[PDB]
Amino acid sequence: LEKETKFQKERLSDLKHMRYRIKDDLTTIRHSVVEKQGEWHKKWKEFL
Amino acid sequence: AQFLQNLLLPQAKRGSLPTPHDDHFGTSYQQWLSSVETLLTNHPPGHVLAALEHLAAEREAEIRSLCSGDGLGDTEISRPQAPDQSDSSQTLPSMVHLIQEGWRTVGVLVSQRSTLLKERQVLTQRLQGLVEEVERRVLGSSERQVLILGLRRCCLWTELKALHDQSQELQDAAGHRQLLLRELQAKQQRILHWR
Amino acid sequence: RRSFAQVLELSAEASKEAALANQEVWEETQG
Amino acid sequence: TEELAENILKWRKQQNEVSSCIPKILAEESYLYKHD
Amino acid sequence: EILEERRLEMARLQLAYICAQHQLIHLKASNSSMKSSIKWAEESLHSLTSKAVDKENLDAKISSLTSEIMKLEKEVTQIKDRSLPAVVRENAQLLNMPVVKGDFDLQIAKQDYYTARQELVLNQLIKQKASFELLQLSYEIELRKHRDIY
Repeated sequence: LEKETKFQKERLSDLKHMRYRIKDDLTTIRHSVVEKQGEWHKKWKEFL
Repeated sequence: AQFLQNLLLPQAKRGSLPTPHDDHFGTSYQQWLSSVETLLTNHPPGHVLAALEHLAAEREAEIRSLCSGDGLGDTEISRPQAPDQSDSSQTLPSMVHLIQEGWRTVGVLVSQRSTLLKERQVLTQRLQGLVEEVERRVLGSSERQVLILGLRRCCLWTELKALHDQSQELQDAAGHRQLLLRELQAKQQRILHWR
Repeated sequence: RRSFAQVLELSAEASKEAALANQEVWEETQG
Repeated sequence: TEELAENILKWRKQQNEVSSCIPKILAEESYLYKHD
Repeated sequence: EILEERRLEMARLQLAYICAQHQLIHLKASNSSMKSSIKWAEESLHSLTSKAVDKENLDAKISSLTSEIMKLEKEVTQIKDRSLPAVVRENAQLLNMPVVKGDFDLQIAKQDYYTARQELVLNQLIKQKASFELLQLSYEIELRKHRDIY
């Protein structure tokens, strides 16, 4: 029983770690998306 | 109640011309007078009071039945819906989720473009070797000029046909978009008339 | 449940990024 | 749960590498078409 | 900030969609063109072995092919400047109604309920007014009876 308890606490630790790193990936992707859309909007505003 | 409903029938909500219901002021009143004459003649005011108390309790319990709608599960209480509104309650995607499905469609388009790269680069070499075989054969300058002109004509006619096909397809998409937009504006005037 | 929430959100944003990259490259090459 | 985790992250990295590799393919195809 | 971000999200969907379908249009048109080029190169490489064009006929077909190329080129040019980009821009600017139909339908599904329940309240007041009018009319009839017997 104490073995299962240690595996589920390590399990939830890994879950919170993967949540945080996919959140960081979300931030990086959103930053790139914002920069690309700023460039596109400026370029096509000058174009049209 | 029919008399007061004709009094409180909304004139602006009437699609036809407004009907001044003075015939409902008079003839319905006379029929009501006959019914009230029978009611008062056959019956005492005391059990009139008893039955009026009973009907006031009926109206109070009629309101109480709708007040007692909290018998459902008190878990995330939101969306006050119509009584038995289940079939028409389609799971419309939210502000984000519609854009999620749209980005799924554009990602499918991205995969289609990625396959288009491989297809176009593989089939490009067929035309390249075909024009190289045109150059390889023993043909005159005028023959090769006719070959180039016909190659360009066969490019242009079918490219123009494909341009028409894609332009009319996206114009049909815009037409379906406006066919959805007409429902939007009609529902907007419905909400304004509701106000 | 919240994990599915951010999975769908990041899927939308990643397909958005793919669309932006493809649009940028098409404007780079075709003009 | 973690199986779909590496599944989703491999799809996202795969499409990202494809998006980055579209430039060279399009440049090669456009320069092949623009050269007789 | 969240509403501004979501309006920007819709505007970015339009931003991508301004060229997203246009890429597919250009790619499919180019692919149809190069399939037709492949088929014409094949057909003419097969035909020139069997059929030999005379030099006067070579120049006549040069004139005919070129005269059709100018018309095909101007008709293609008509569908690359202000016809395709305006259509795709209209399609992008018409990416609103999936949101607007749901947002209108939720409030309308609530508004039919509002109309029905407010008309129920109105009919409750109407029934109460009817009962009070009946009771007052009975009182007036009793008063008239009292005066007449008096």
